[PDB]
Amino acid sequence: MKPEDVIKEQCARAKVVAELWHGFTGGAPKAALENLVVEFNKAQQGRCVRPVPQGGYRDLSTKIKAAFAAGKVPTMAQAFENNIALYLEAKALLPIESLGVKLQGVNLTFLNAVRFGGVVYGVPFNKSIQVLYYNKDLLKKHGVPVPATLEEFVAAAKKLSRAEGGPVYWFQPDASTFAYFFFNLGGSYLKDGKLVLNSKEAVEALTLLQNGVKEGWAKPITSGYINQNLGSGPYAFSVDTSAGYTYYLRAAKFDLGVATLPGRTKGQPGYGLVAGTNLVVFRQASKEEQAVAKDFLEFVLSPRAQAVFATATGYVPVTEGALKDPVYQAYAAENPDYATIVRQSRYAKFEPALAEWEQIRFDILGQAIKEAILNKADPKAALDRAQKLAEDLLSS
Ligand SMILES: Nc1nc2c(ncn2[C@@H]2O[C@H](COP(=O)(O)O[C@H]3[C@@H](O)[C@H](n4ccc(=O)[nH]c4=O)O[C@@H]3CO)[C@H]3CC(O)(O)C[C@H]32)c(=O)[nH]1
Repeated sequence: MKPEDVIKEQCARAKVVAELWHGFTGGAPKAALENLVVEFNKAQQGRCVRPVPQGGYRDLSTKIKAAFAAGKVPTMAQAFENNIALYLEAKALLPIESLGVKLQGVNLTFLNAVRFGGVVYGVPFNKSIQVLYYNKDLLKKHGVPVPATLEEFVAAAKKLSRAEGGPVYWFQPDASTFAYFFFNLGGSYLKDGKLVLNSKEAVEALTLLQNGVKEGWAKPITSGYINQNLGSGPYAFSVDTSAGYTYYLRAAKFDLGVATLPGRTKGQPGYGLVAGTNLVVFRQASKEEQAVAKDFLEFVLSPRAQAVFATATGYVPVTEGALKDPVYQAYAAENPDYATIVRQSRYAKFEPALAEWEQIRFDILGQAIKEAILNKADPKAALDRAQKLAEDLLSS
């Protein structure tokens, strides 16, 4: 018997049911959200949340878009800062504090990202940071220290690739990976409020990956997640969401390591991209459903839910109080990778929160990167196209 079966029974016996639409397809992410919900529904009396999966995050935003045209929205859903911008244009979201959820203790990084015109419209739930995943066995084999700087990372990738007869830095040719190299070469997406995809730090960032592929140290992964490709040739490293931690752990036939990101200098770990989502509450929800929502968002923000959620998944705890929880502390004492993910969460950067950003990162920026990496398009001309499409989409 599965936790979504318990939930189906729990809700059928309930006077009020709050739907939560999500983008967890399977794995520990889906199981930790379901378990959370089971625990919550137990302490209720004919109150409940029903998690409704919708596919991936892009399937979710599309089905929420349609949910609006159709007249029927859930109580709650997962949303990136930029999906929040979109829903705010149609006035669809309740301010979280008017519900009376106490947000003191919530990481200010996470809280600032969900705050529009001084007003919070999301609760940070499943917040991820990019880490350096690596092959402990392979680095030990060649007396290669864990790279601390961009410089050391390129030199180490070249040294292990040469030794093993194939490219050891594995990456997806996507906006998220490009974000790592863009940010840690001084790059920023807004210039005096104008979204810029073709700045010289963009060109340098795409060039680096393209030169990496050409020189035989970087491996573009074109089918599935990196952790779904492990075991086909030598793997030394990947820059990837802390939310992949259980999938890497399940897949790796080598000793898995997690480290902070290489940065420009040893003075600081490089910035990681923040991903995963915030929970929003829809205005269309009834008073009753909104009360379940408030109660559920306080449970989710409770140190124990946050400790269990984050240790079951590798997502970053969103509250100071999660780190003082004994369950957190017990997992951290037997597993240093948790403190490494938290340490990396301090050097965090965000993508723009423009309504059009979901579309831009996938269909325009993502495609420019794929042109460059897979079809050997000039980085500058690839991104210059992107800049033009982005501008056309926005003008619209
Ligand atoms: N819709 C929409 N999506 C966005 C936006 N900005 C970024 N992203 C996506 O967020 C993923 C990161 O969010 P995160 O919670 O850190 O990680 C995800 C999964 O990545 C990860 N996972 C799942 C299965 C697996 O085998 N391995 C694994 O690592 O587990 C989590 C739950 O699915 C990127 C990756 C992507 O899925 O290709 C698309 C990217 C946006 O604005 N909108």
